[PDB]
Amino acid sequence: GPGHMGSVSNAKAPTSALRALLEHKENSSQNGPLAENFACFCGHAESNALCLNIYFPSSECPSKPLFVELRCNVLVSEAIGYILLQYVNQQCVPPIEDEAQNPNYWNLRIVEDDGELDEDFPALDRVGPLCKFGFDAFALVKACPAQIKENQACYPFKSK
Repeated sequence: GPGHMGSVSNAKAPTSALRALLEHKENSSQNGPLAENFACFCGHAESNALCLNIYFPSSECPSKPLFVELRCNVLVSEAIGYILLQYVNQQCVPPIEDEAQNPNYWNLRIVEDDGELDEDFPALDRVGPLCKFGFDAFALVKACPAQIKENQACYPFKSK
């Protein structure tokens, strides 16, 4: 009650620990339930993963890029795969059609520090690992039937 005034005891305490969390518990981390379905390739447990930033062509807010991690052994497919996780995990950013989930539908394009977009060359994609460049920044480029067939014909998507 307000009558008590103050909420601190004069109990003896040579060493503090109230401010910090007490151990006495195993220190470990667990992957999200949906993370295993998609994030399993996002190197969740791998702290050596590669961070990534995405700048959409329409990115009206270059200050809000996609923040995800990817393994050097998996494929870029994880990049867009997180999109489903991001929608439910943060309940933000308008949703994207699932049928468009297929990484083959969207392509990643390399960009310069100036934010310039290179349409003259594609960026990895389901065809290989993203960290191949070691950079944590990219932009999405249109992958019309022309590019879809090449990437799809090179690395077809697993059914079911």
